[PDB]
Amino acid sequence: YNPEFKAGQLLRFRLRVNASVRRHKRVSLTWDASSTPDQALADWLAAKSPKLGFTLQRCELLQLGWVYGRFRAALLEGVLEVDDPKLFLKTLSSGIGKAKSFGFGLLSVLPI
RNA sequence: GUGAACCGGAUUGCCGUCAGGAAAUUAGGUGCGCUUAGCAGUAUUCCCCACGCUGUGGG
Repeated sequence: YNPEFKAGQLLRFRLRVNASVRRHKRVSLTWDASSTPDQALADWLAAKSPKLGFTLQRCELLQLGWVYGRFRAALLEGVLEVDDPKLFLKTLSSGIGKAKSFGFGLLSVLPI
């Protein structure tokens, strides 16, 4: 597999995220009663997307659940736009979160 | 080293010719497995390390 992508190229991506935050232990992401889980997850992913190297355009939640062995798993799909071709390759094949040993960090990018 | 010491029951042999267990039998009559439940709209994720007073890294 040799992924080559140019700057400013639209792609179709599927990614299962690990909503993990640290407080005063590691706890799952929690939203407010006036907001939907999809909005909170989209905002949380867009917060880290600058450092990752891609720009979110649209994203909807598909499967919000847990993975035992206890971890929190959320499956988000949509349309993303690559910012630069340098940081995107580093982000790929490395992970976008924690618990990478249980198959939580993985991207599948498709040309559109 | 004792009424003891020295000391072989040994050689020779086919149980062989013959035989239908056979004619006759239904195991049949009786039965609800039935009352019950989001793999998901959350308020601590089991343990370890570094960096701050939440963001990265491993299982």
